[PDB]
Amino acid sequence: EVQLLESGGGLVQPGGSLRLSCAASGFTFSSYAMSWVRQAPGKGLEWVSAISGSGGSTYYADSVKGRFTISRDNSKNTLYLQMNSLRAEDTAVYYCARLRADLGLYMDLWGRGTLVTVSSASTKGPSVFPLAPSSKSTSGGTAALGCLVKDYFPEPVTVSWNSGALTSGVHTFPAVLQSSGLYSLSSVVTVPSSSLGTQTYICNVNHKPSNTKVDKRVEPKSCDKTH
Amino acid sequence: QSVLTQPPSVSAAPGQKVTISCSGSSSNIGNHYVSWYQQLPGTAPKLLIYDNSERPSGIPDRFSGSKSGTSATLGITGLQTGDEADYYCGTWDSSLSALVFGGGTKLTVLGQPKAAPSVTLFPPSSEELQANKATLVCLISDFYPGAVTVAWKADSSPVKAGVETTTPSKQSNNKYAASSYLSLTPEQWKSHRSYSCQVTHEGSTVEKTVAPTECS
Ligand SMILES: [Cl-]
Ligand SMILES: [Cl-]
Ligand SMILES: [Cl-]
Ligand SMILES: [Cl-]
Ligand SMILES: [Cl-]
Repeated sequence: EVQLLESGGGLVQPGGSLRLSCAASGFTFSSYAMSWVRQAPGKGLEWVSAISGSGGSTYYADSVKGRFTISRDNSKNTLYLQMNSLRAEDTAVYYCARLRADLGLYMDLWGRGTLVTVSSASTKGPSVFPLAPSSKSTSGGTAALGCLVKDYFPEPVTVSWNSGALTSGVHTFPAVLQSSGLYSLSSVVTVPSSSLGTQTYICNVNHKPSNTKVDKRVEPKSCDKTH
Repeated sequence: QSVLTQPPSVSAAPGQKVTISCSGSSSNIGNHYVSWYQQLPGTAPKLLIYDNSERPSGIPDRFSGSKSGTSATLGITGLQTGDEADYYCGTWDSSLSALVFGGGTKLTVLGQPKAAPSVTLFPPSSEELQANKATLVCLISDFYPGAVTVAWKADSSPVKAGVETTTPSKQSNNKYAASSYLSLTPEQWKSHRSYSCQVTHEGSTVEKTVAPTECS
């Protein structure tokens, strides 16, 4: 049956270059126009480029004109996207798609996608900042408190609380890639406000890629009258 | 963001019908054929509808499309949990000379009660300020369906730079959470009277506000 498979995805620095391939199988490749579409993580689809069956005609989104070059080799069933002058905003899953034009224009066959991360970063352990409970939460009932795990590379980090003794009410969020080229995530827990005088709350952050473990005590703020 | 306009979120119980609209202009939907793409969570998009109203092999007739004027509509009857996905409309735009997309619609097949989000907003920690950085952390919890829009305000003016927001994912209790970050310099943090995280969920906006000069 018909298939597309992208490769060449990975890490590249701002200003750098990377080439993606796509291999097609199960059809006459040269009979079809081809398309690249990208998706920044958690965002919408964005068309990048298209190429006629022969190669003699090429098309680009305004955002990539003069930086990206689409091409193909019909003898090797292979589509390429050469990306140059890469920017942080080019960070995305890149999908190859077969472009049909019999009646309307549409993409009837898609690859599985290849992630391209554009960052100047190298291995870096996290900084861990407290998310101290709101002074308006601490008078009674419950309070949210957390840790901000910031400026680390690569993924992942794991987070526990009180060395794994505290698991109820814990939520650790997915990481974002910041404009710095480094990852950040948060972990939050809800605790009894009454406990805040007397129980200690410690996030335990493990970053195996840098062999860094950080234990951060999270306490009520100085300005909080309750404490 | 995207050229075609779609609602961010649509939801209905299993067995119901929904429609997802796509709004454009003469140069896109007005003069050209509309396609629809289904993106199941963690998968590549797939073709659902082409030439306004045609179904590829393997797409059931529960799925239908129509176009009129500068709008298009995807219809889904007999909704089932396997239809839970992001849906994208697409067409050719002769004025941008580009294949264009809507911004995508998250279709939730309702399996639990609707719940308005809780919004917890942390100002920059004294420790981060002393490291010469400033991150506002907006934690958004206990909501369903799993679709929000986050807007940041500096005083009353919108802020678009320095914003990162996670895709909602499930908590232990089976409701959704999501996080948003606004990255400022300490200078920026101290030079406004307040900052707000606004979260739009279904028919509600919940906004929390913090102030550099106030114990949050
Ligand atoms: Cl063929
Ligand atoms: Cl064709
Ligand atoms: Cl678009
Ligand atoms: Cl709230
Ligand atoms: Cl504060």
